[PDB]
Amino acid sequence: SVALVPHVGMGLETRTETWMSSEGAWKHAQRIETWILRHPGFTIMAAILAYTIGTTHFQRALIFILLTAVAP
Amino acid sequence: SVALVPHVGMGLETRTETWMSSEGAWKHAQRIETWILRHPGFTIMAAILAYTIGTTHFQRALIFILLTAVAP
Amino acid sequence: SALTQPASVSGSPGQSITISCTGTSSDVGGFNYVSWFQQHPGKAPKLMLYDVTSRPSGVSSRFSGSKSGNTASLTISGLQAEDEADYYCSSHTSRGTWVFGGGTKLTVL
Amino acid sequence: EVQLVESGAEVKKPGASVKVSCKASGYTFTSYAMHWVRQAPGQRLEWMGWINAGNGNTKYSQKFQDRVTITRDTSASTAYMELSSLRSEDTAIYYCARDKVDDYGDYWFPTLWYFDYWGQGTLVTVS
Amino acid sequence: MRCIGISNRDFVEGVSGGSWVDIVLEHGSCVTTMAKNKPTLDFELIETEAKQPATLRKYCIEAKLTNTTTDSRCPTQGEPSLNEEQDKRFVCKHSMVDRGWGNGCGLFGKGGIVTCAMFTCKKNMKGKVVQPENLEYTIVITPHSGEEHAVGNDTGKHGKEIKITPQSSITEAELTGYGTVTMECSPRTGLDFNEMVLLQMENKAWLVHRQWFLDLPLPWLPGADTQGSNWIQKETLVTFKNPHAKKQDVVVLGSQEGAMHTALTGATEIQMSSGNLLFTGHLKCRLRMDKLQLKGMSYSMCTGKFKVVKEIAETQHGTIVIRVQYEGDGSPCKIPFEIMDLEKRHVLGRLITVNPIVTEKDSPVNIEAEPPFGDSYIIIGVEPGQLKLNWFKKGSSIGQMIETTMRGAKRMAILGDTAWDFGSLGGVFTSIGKALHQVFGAIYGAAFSGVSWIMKILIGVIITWIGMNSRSTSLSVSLVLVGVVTLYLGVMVQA
Amino acid sequence: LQMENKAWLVHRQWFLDLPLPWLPGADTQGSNWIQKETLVTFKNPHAKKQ
Amino acid sequence: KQPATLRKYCIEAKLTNTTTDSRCPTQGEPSLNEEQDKRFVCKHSMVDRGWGNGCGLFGKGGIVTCAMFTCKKNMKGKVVQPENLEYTIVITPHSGEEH
Ligand SMILES: *[C@@H]1O[C@H](CO)[C@@H](O)[C@H](O)[C@H]1NC(C)=O
Ligand SMILES: *[C@@H]1O[C@H](CO)[C@@H](O)[C@H](O)[C@H]1NC(C)=O
Repeated sequence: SVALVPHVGMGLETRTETWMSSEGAWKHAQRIETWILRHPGFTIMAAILAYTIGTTHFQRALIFILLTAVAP
Repeated sequence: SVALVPHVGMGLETRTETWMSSEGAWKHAQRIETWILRHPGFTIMAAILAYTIGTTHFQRALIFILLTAVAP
Repeated sequence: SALTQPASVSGSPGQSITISCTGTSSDVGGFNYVSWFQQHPGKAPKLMLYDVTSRPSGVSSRFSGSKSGNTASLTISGLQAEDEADYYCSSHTSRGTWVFGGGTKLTVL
Repeated sequence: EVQLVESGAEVKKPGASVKVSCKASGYTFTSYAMHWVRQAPGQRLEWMGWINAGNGNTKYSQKFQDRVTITRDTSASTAYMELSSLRSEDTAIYYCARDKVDDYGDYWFPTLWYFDYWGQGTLVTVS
Repeated sequence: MRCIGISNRDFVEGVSGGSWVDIVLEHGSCVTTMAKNKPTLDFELIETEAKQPATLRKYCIEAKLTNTTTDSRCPTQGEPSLNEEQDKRFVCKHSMVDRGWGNGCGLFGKGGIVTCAMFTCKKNMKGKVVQPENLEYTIVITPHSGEEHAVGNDTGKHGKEIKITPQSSITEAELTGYGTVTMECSPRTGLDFNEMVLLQMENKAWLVHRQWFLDLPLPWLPGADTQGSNWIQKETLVTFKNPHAKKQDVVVLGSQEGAMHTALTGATEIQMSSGNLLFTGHLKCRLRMDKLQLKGMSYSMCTGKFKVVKEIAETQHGTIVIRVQYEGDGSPCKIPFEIMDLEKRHVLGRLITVNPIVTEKDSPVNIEAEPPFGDSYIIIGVEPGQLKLNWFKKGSSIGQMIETTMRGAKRMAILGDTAWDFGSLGGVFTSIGKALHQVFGAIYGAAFSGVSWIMKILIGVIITWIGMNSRSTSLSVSLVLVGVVTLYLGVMVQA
Repeated sequence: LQMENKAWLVHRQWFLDLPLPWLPGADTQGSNWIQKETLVTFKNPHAKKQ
Repeated sequence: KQPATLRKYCIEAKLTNTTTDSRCPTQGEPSLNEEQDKRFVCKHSMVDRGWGNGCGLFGKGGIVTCAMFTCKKNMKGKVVQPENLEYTIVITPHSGEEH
């Protein structure tokens, strides 16, 4: 809804603090972390499909963390 | 916040129309296109990084669409 | 929680008199907010000493204060007949409230 | 050069709502704070008034938290002191006080030389 | 004096060329200027005010639906028609029910249905735009007089405050005792208006930019609009429920107040209650100091026997501050203050309250100075009865070079090319530096926009990995200006 | 799940993981909301007062 | 049929009785008796202190802030057991019968 597009990369950041610096800097990582701890099997399947594509280790890890970060 | 983790892929599906289908069925596909056409340089530079990281065209298009998807 | 300055002090005109206030660690012993006043009985009291030792404009450079830990003082050198007033104290706390002293009556004769 | 004057009150009844004002002159009123301290006759100076500003906030005293309300008006350049639920020991002299607000409008730290210029004080009685 | 104790203060010295210096100053920090004369001043930007705002667009937050009407018609015969579809307060949607003989129309098909309900708002959220004119900064100027109990006080009228507008001019500041300082301020290019919008909830207000404010999923309404009933994007605050193929219904969609307080992360709050008082951003100030007196020049030296009345205590940035009081005669005089090393030869470490002064009585005066990075004597008198004071200053040898480097890099991360305007006419260095920095900030600005805390770090690591495995000396340019720089901007973002 | 008049049908582990302040099924002068930090925010501008 | 509530969330709240408390930079951490009360919300941070703040020692003193968290809109999430869950099925034949 309107609670998306959270006004993050817009320039305009000064020395003053914003509305939710230190309470919005880590909500994305906490949300993904509790999502993985509630939904493991998509991360297992993301590891399997990330491994079979990507003929080097770097894009296997890259496609793994991107496929993890796309799903909420 | 609470308006994320939107209770989507959790089983419980029936023939009845849910709380938001045809309103929430396409909200990500609209806000991604709005975000692209108001922030193009990350999509060009993401196409550059996706063309760089990736040997075959399938993982180049895959890394392109995932890197486009992870940005808000 | 208040301040514990004594009831009444007196002395000969010319010597030094000391008026001390014992406070806690949240009003006197931690911060440098302690101000002094004098109150004539038919007059609103005026500010007589700033933060610990600093002085208002006007008054004649003889009202020296000190803070020796949890105790804040007001040393007056050169007593005169115009110094008969109710000497009250004040302090600002860490909570945000202002406290005050009990009250000393200074007479010269 | 800075003058604070009050409004004289004659007599009240216990249980009423006493009211006393403060006309301010010699400064711009929206940049200095206003306090209200009281003194029972021959007794201790008891702090009642709360930290005002251009917006007009409060900082609740511990003893008088849920019985007194203060108001103000910038257009008349005054501040209003209204004590309700009057008991027998509430009769005292009522003082004003000047303090300089922080330049960002929001006022938490007091001035080092707080309580500079005071009003003359108007006495109230209950019986 | 108003500068001390406030963190992230900073020093500038060097008024070379003519008699000017460029300083840039935010609302959080305050700047101390120095010279070989021209006594040390303290500049602080305290207000930013927008005088006359014009509204841009009014959004709805909490609505309600009354007069729910619906209408349906038998299948294969057109659409339903309803009188409330004409007026545009009513929100509408066409859908398909299934009908038959039990539905009393015959022909056993899939009929059409409409539904209508008027959209009444009861909570607004209006954004406002201001011109780059008719706005009024307030900068306060405090000289280091070392006056009694005037140090680090955000209260106190010890310094002058002047108000600067873009319709204004060279703006002299007649501050007493010291002469007159003039400022060629540049307030138009300060914080880049004609992009900012000044939206407003019930009692809060923020500062967002235009292209974010316009495309919101709330039902909006234009600024020049009385009788605010013709809401334009009404279908994003209702939901049409057609659960089975039976008749459908409308619902309101709650309050997005707390939903949009989630949306306003990263957007600096301003204070729109009485006046549009901003407290963020900066502005660039050219500072001309040809007409500063010193206030203590043409005074004799001192007789002796000073007395410290407040124990010294170093601040951050390693600058001590002492309050001394003069005992003696000949009261307008200088103070023989100097910091010397051990065994009394060299006078190392300078003053910040340069030319201190005893004024008008035995009133105590404040002296600020910068000791060297070890043990050093402090000498506050002439030889009958001096005041030798030991002091140990910790570290301060190589850590203030990396600390000064982190302050300069943090300034170049917060400020853009304006961070190069912190010095005085480099020529081949300063102008070239902000020229390359403004084309590189232009390229970096036309990328990374909308990219958060995390993804700058992620694609920064990607660019470092592309660098470390490349060849033909594109690796060094693929690290030193893009990789570690975007990692550093990845860490130092979202203030 | 129940709003003021509307009502839904959600499953448990989604209902238990919502960042929003909570209190158990017996209120009885509740006054003990658990994760209160999810619905207030504390502002510290300029490293001055908060 | 028999719903028993499990956990209720709050939607819209209200903060009153805001109190705060600071302390000198080297002298540890402030504390309030409102902090141990569970109906008050607190978080430690730090401000800048000096002689202008009436403190001394010129550092970064800690600070607490309180607020009485008061709810006014609830979201009762009830739950039921698999028993006393009463369905209802209509049975009807194809009696050729009017309407
Ligand atoms: C909060 O302030 C209000 C003001 O009347 C009152 O309920 C009470 O004094 C305070 N409540 C507390 C401290 O719990
Ligand atoms: C909306 O409802 C009110 C009350 O039922 C009624 O008076 C009014 O006429 C209705 N509006 C329209 C456009 O019918």
